[PDB]
Amino acid sequence: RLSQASVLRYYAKRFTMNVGTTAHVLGKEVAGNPWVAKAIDKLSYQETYNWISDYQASHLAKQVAKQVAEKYGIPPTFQGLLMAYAEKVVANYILDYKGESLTQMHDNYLYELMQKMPSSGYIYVFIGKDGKTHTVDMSKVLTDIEDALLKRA
Amino acid sequence: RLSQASVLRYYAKRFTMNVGTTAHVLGKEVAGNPWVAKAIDKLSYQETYNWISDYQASHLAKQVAKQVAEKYGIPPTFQGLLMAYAEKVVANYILDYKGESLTQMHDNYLYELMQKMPSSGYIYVFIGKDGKTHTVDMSKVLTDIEDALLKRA
Amino acid sequence: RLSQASVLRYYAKRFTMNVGTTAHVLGKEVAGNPWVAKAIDKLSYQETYNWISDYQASHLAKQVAKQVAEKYGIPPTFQGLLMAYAEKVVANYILDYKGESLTQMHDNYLYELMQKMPSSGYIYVFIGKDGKTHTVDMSKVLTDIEDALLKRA
Amino acid sequence: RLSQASVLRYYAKRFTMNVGTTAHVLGKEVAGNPWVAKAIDKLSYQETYNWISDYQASHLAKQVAKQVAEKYGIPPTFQGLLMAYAEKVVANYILDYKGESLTQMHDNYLYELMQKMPSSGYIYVFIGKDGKTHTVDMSKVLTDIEDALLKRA
Amino acid sequence: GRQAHRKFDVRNDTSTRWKGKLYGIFVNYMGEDYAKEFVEQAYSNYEKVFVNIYTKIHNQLRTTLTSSAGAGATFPLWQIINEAIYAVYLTHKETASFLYAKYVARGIQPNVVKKILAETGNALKGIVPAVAQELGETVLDESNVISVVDDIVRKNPALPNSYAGIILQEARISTTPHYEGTEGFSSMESAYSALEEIE
Amino acid sequence: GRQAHRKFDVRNDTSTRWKGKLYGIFVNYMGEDYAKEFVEQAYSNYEKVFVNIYTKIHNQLRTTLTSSAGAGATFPLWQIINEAIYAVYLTHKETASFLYAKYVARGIQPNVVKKILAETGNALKGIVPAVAQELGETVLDESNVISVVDDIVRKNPALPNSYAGIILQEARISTTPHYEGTEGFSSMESAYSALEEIE
Amino acid sequence: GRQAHRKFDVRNDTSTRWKGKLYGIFVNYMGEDYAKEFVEQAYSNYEKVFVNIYTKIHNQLRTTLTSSAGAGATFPLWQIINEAIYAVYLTHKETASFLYAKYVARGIQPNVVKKILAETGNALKGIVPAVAQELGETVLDESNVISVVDDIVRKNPALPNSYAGIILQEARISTTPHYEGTEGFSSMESAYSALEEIE
DNA sequence: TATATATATATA
DNA sequence: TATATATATATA
DNA sequence: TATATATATATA
DNA sequence: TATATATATATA
DNA sequence: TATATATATATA
DNA sequence: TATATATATATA
DNA sequence: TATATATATATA
DNA sequence: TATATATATATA
DNA sequence: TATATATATATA
DNA sequence: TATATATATATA
Repeated sequence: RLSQASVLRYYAKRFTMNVGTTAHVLGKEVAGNPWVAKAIDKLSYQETYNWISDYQASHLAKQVAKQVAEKYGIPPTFQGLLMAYAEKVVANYILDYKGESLTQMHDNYLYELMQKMPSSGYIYVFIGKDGKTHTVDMSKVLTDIEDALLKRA
Repeated sequence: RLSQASVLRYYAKRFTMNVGTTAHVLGKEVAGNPWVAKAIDKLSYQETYNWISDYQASHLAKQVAKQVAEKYGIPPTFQGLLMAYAEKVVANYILDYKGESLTQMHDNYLYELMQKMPSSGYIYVFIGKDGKTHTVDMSKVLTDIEDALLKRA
Repeated sequence: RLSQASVLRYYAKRFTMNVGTTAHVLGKEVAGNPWVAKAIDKLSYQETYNWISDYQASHLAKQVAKQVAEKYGIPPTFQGLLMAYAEKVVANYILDYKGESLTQMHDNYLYELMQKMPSSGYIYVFIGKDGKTHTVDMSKVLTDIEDALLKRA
Repeated sequence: RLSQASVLRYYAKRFTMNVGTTAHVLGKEVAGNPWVAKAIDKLSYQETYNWISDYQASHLAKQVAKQVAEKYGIPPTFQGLLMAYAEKVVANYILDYKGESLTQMHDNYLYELMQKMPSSGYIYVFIGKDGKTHTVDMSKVLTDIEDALLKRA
Repeated sequence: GRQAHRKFDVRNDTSTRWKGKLYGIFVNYMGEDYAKEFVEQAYSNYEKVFVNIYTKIHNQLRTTLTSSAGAGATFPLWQIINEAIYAVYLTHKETASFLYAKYVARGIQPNVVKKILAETGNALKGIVPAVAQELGETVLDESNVISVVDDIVRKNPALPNSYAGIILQEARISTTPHYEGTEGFSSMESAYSALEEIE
Repeated sequence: GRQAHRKFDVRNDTSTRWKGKLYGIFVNYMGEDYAKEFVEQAYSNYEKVFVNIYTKIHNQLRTTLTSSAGAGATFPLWQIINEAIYAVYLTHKETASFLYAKYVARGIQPNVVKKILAETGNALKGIVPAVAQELGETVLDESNVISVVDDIVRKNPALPNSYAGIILQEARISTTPHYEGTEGFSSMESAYSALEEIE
Repeated sequence: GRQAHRKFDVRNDTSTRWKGKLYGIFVNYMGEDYAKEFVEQAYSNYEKVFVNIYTKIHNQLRTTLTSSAGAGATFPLWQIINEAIYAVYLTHKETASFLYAKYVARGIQPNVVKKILAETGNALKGIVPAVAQELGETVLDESNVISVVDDIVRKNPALPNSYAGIILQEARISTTPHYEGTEGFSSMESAYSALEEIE
């Protein structure tokens, strides 16, 4: 997860590649002067601003995915593959609308989640903490995630 | 086939006959001095330049012949005799036009490809890889090769 | 087997015959100059490139032959004669298709592996490491090697 | 024994015979140029790599032979003839299995260690450092060396 | 959307990337000479352990995995071939029955797990010499894998984590593919490496 | 276009061209004395094998070939008279029926192949003594060649490649055309050679 | 495919090839004079040992081998005539029964092995004088070879490897085919050598 | 080095 | 054109 | 360097 | 095809 | 460099 | 296999 | 550093 | 798109 | 810095 | 997972 430290950690590591591109084969000579340090500092601050300022959509879709995933008792392993739709949909569909309809994309990624028996590959079986076995279908949980994201938006 | 090494291989073997003609009955005496080595080196480089720079027409005609030959399932043996027209035509006809018309040359080399029964000596029978027997006529495949070469040119 | 050193070993020994053909009866005189050493060096590098780059088919057929040979407990002596088909087939049949069918070639080399009693000369008897005697037929192991090579290709 | 210096000592002496085979009757002329020195250097390094990398089996069999030989108070002279089985067995039997069984080879080399009275030529008598005379049989010590090598492998 | 498609694999230059980045970090730490010397020995162990075992196993199992449960989400299953190497073999820490009972709960049906756990041993026995004699002369199959492989773990209790580590290959004998008579029959990459090296 | 018209044949000086070029190449290889001595023995085998068999067969078959399928493209057929010498005779590696079945696929109609394969044996029997007794006292013809010539190959299996090689002529007895009573009746070139040699 | 058909045999020029190549290698090693002198003595031993024994035996056994198990794969068997010379005769290291038991496992049926091991001794006794008296006045046959030939090896234990080597022929007496009264009756090659030498 | 059809760059 | 020096396009 | 079956790249 | 220059796949 | 038993990597 | 180029395991 | 599905900001 | 520089979401 | 069982936060 | 950077819980 990201918290506090993550922004600083992304900030720190831009310095090397930025001072590389400012002065290409002159590192030792150029980097000595304080001015270039000031400028390259000042530049490497705006890139993190663009990154963090323009990442909220993905984080909020990721946020919405979690509580819906938890309510079915989904184990940790599949939570990431469920996390897929969050930004597979809050990027291609709602912000810019690449030329596709929703249902065909729903079918497409379901063509990536299959079983391959030759079991219910669309309704997995899971074991809970109390030992109560219960099952969930991917189709309905996916329908819930897109319409929930649309209402949230 | 020629690739990379062929140019070097042609370059290497000019040295002996060139140092022979530079100094005729004085090989041991003359070749010792470095200067003559420099000059004969420098000369033997331009001959390969003339050869490779002025050979493209033949290679491209040879190129065009192959795919047309392959599409009829022609076996390897006759491919060379088909390769004949490639430069029999891209030399005498189109570059310089020696005083002949096309049809008579077409007849002439066909007077070199005959059968001699006393079979269809203009339509051979061939066995493919799958065992499917099929036949091709020389007249039409030749017509295809000249008009294809003309359009390519 | 070949590994690392083999390429260098083939490279080294081209130098003598190449400097021989570059300057025919002038070795001591010509080879002194550094330039000719540079050129003959540069030439002898491409020949190994052509050799190693264009040898993979044989090595992979040789690769496929081994595991099939081992699974029948074939002793070392006959492994080479089994190695025969590997490139007897990945050269004449699949790359260029000289004008033969498969079955007749299968019969031909079997006409080189016979017994000559006047025993099962197509089913030899072998003694394993544990003392368990078991037998293998050449016909089926050959059928396995060609269809395995074809699927591998 | 080999230690540190042995690898270098084997490396050094390949140079003469390698520069001989690279340029056959042209030593003084060719060896002057630095390039050939670079190449022949680079080649003579891989041969030692193959030698030392592929010699471990013999050294470990030699290792196992020693402690077993010492426990019977065998004097130095016969230790080499005992060293025989180490690689007489870790080469013909276990790595590649030439077509023999173990017992007959055991009999064969014992047909090389005999006495010839017309004494116990299979049970020699030895004098220790303290003056205590004791005897050992070759048959059992050989049985111990092969089964110990097999378990070690 | 659709910025790119990253791919992760061993790509003939991972060695130099790793060495360079960790040299850049440690050059301040110890000084130039020690830093330059250190990363070689640092990477040699990784090369000897990860590359020679896990890469080969994964490359062997890729085809059958895509055939068996091929999809976008082979992720939950990809860790099984990795787990079977460490916990069951080379440490004997966990019984095969325990792993089968555990990992079903995540939802993968038994047949694939049985096939994978058995198929791993067949390839692994050839690679690591120490496993072979302990396993003995047998052929693993899903019919009897759950019965047979756990027999050893029952007989021998939990081994220490040293055996998974550096003590693995040094004390055991074998032959490189160079020899002339073993199975082996060396791969071709040792030729392209030389061809590159010549210039 | 039309630079020249090269012709390829045995032209009474091939010996010296071959010897000189291969002496020029090997003079650096071994030293002058060994190089000068070596090429003589090197060329003697080629002279004994190629010249005494293949040249005579080709010179015999040229006329009937030009008569039968004379054209510019006798190339696909020229290799048959060369193939029949090695595979069928002198090694018994391939049955005549197999060759007939194989080589038709390239498109040459059967009658010419039958005529050539039979005509080759008639000339070959006179040249090589070892073939004669194995073939026996018979006359080959396209009517019965495919029936008769393959009989021997059926009876005797694939011979080793040594017999095609150097072991060919040394152990068998015959008479040079010099004698007085054999067929022979030596050619005239042995006179022009002397006339040249006298100066 | 079908690049060529290499043949390997002793071809009246192997001497000069060997001498020249090994002179080219050693000229840098020691200097010109020593290198020129050395290869003569180097090759004389090889000529005296390999040529005078193994070549004759192989040339004798070729015909019966092609008759007995003639095929492309006479390779597994070709080493028997070579092995019988060294291990059984001239060193007494291995009993004939042991060799028969060993080499059957490779799959060749007993009758051919019995015929070959017996036929080798008949030819070998004539060539090497030292073998004759030890073998005595007997005729070897597959009926009794396995009974008789191993008798000597039972009586006399494993001889050292010196006897296979240089000590072989020098101390024993015989007559060259030149004499007038022995079996001998010299071959004709000593005439072609002179005829070549005259020019 | 031969056995056939056309090539382009060099020695006379 | 004929003499022979080297390179490409398929099997002897 | 031999004794057998097929290889690919080079000298004629 | 035959002549001989070097490399791979098992034992003389 | 010899006097014996086995080695592995290289020149032919 | 035999020819000779270098390395290991005990005393001449 | 790998083994899979999607991310946004940067070097070419 | 493919090449590799850094950050997030679960186990090797 | 080693000899064993689990940790959480960082470099690749 | 394996590579090595630092902190906690008992004796070498």
